[PDB]
Amino acid sequence: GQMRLPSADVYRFAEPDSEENIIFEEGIPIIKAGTVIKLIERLTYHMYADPNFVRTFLTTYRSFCKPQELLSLIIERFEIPEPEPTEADRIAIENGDQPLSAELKRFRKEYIQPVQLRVLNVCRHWVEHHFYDFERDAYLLQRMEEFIGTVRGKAMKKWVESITKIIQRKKIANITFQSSPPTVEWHISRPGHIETFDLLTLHPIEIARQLTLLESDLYRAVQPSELVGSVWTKEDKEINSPNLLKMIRHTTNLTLWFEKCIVETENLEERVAVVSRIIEILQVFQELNNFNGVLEVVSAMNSSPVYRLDHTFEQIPSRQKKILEEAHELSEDHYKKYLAKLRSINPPCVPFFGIYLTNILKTEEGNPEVLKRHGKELINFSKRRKVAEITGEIQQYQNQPYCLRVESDIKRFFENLNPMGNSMEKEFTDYLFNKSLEIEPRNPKPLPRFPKKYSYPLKSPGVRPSNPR
Amino acid sequence: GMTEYKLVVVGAGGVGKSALTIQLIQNHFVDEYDPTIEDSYRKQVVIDGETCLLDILDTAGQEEYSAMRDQYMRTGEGFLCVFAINNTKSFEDIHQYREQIKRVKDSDDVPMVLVGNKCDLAARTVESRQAQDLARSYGIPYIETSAKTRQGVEDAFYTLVREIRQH
Amino acid sequence: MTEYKLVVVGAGGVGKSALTIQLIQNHFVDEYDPTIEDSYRKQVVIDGETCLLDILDTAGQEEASAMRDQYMRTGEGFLCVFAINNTKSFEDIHQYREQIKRVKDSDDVPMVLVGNKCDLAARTVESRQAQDLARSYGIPYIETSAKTRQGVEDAFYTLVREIRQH
Ligand SMILES: Cc1cc(Cn2c(N3CCNCC3)nc3c(C4=CCNCC4)cc(Cl)cc32)cc(C)c1F
Ligand SMILES: Nc1nc2c(ncn2[C@@H]2O[C@H](COP(=O)(O)OP(=O)(O)NP(=O)(O)O)[C@@H](O)[C@H]2O)c(=O)[nH]1
Ligand SMILES: [Cl-]
Ligand SMILES: [Cl-]
Ligand SMILES: [Cl-]
Ligand SMILES: [Mg+2]
Repeated sequence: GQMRLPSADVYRFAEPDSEENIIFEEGIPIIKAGTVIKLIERLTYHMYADPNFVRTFLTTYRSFCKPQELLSLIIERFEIPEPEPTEADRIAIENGDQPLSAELKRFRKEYIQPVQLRVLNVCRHWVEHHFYDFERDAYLLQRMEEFIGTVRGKAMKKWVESITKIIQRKKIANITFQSSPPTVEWHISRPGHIETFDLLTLHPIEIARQLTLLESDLYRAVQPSELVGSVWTKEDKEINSPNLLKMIRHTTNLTLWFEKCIVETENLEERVAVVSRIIEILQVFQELNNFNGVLEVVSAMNSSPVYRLDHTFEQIPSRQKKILEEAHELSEDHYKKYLAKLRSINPPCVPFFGIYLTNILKTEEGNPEVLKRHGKELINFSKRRKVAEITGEIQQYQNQPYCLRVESDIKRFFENLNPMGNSMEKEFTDYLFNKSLEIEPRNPKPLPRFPKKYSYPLKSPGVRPSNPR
Repeated sequence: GMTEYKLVVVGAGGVGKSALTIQLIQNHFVDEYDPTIEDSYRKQVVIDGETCLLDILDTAGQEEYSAMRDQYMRTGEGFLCVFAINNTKSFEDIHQYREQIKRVKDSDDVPMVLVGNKCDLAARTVESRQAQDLARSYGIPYIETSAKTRQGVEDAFYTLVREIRQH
Repeated sequence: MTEYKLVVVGAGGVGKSALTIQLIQNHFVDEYDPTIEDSYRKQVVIDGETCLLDILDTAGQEEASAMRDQYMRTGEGFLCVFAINNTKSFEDIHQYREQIKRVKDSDDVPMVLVGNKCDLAARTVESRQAQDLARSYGIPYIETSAKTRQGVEDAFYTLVREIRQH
């Protein structure tokens, strides 16, 4: 038979499952809804481990349970009472013999030790991957340190001593490759001559590589804490989502910089060379699976100031029109081809974050926090699982690093790029559109001519890499 | 066969804009949603006895990607310009949204509706008369909607489709 | 995209976690933090086919030895890891092999034998001894270093091929 359990009066996690406290989806069960007690029971279940559930729970629990209360509940879960001697044990003791204690030994081996270890696994994941709870609440950290540091008994000792050290490390807190990265490529601007760096003077290969390293780093820095609760849309977004916002603002600045480079090049022939260079950078972005970069370019070419430059469009080579068209087709039909491409490529890649943001926000807005069943309010856990599926996908693409060498000066150039200067957004984008109207006026106004502004060769070095010995 | 209308929702973030399309497209009668599901934004409807397909683009959550607005807006034939009735800033944003739509579409007469959205029980700060006056100054309809009861939701989208049909 | 459930098993301290984190993050973990149970995901193209690896990183410490059936039921293929400078970890391999076969009620479970820490000069398990055992199991033997990356992709992706061919 199954093991007997402590009385539900002395140990709350032994209450029987019922539809008043847990609901499963239609080979381990998947939870649709439950009380917090039942969620924590299944989070630390004696029959099986569920590391995905641990991640999902630790990512999303703050929408239904405070950190201080979670810690109290898992400490309660940990403190399991042992059963009393059975009749056979009693009779052995009465005869001066050692009892077999079979039921006690089984309960220790098959209930207490697995549940306790899985509680410790929750603690370990909490500290390793969700340490912000403890950064933001020093007293919570004190409680965790004290709980872990006072667990007695040899079965848990290795993990208790380990978790103590992990915590201490996290308080005061390297890549290997299968290959050498390719050689940094240079064009008109030479190493160390940052004053000459510009769209046409840096090598287009190296523009795309250095922007990809930058955008990859920005992508990799975004934590789930910046996403759950839709906090990047709320009034405190600068406090709660700074890495996400830095990432988006980089993308916005690069798109605006592309538009600015285009419309401030008043000479038609020179502007054609600018656009062609931008589409070459897009080509390298595609080769690098930098989908953020792809869309930065697409967004610039589809913007109101650029889209209307029909005279510039007429001179772009067919092969480059096709490249831009294929890139734009990734976004069509609600990103249908993008989603399929992302799921087919070999990472490293830089996903476009915007889709994740919309899906997280709509999942949180479109599903209720609780389900009402039999007069009880149950936590709607399926909603949290859906959010954690998205944050899990994000994290999966954050693991793989690019095998590309940083060029510190080119990196700094793109880090400090500021196309809008001191202008506000509306004034700056009106300026771009008025510049578009100036360089290619609306029909029937005649097309003016403009003098060249670049004194250096406009010919691209192309986007196929070179390799000296 | 049937006509498909490409509708785009625009408006300030952080104030419940997404409830409009969610409530429309939803299993109207079960409060649940998976936005990742292919065609969670497509809906076949009958408007004035004529069956059509609505394809709704709502990029709620991406508002900080401000240089992508043109890219997104260019896909649309008609626009819902949404503000929250308890957020005056979102109401004041409407003028620039409209100007940006006119620019992307290169037209002074783009089918659009103004939508005032009640996203919570916090105090209203934009009175219906203010929003009616704004809509009238633009020559477009005004619809108020509830983010909780689905009231006004069908009216907002159907009114927009009528604006497209009568353009 | 096919999904593959891989499980990494073996004695405590042989490098199951370091191998996994090297595969996932291209980073070598110097610390010895005993695992309870960790899981990772990795999208990767293998033999031209994109798949999604779910990797379960298990506990080697003997205090967890009663909790294995649950993960062996879910796993599709198993990396059986020992350390080439630890003879006892090699002797522990057959206990994992037999338990997996029992739980899955199968003589034909996808597996790879992995001899880890091959960056260390002071070997105590000879390649021939491990290779003999692998042949007796019908499975490949791959020596690895989570420190240098030697053999790491080969070990995991060979296991994927075994599952694919099963
Ligand atoms: C200076 C300039 C401007 C563009 C702008 N551009 C254009 N038009 C149409 C109007 N005539 C002007 C070029 N159409 C598109 C398209 C699509 C066309 C068809 N399939 C859907 C997407 C996509 C993008 Cl990202 C940019 C586009 C394009 C290039 C190459 C260019 F140099
Ligand atoms: N030199 C060298 N050291 C290694 C290698 N793999 C792991 N180590 C070291 O061996 C120790 C144990 O590694 P670890 O990955 O934690 O082993 P484990 O098998 O996961 N342990 P557990 O079963 O307790 O979870 C660590 O100090 C780690 O740095 C390797 O290939 N070479
Ligand atoms: Cl109707
Ligand atoms: Cl207000
Ligand atoms: Cl992962
Ligand atoms: Mg380990």
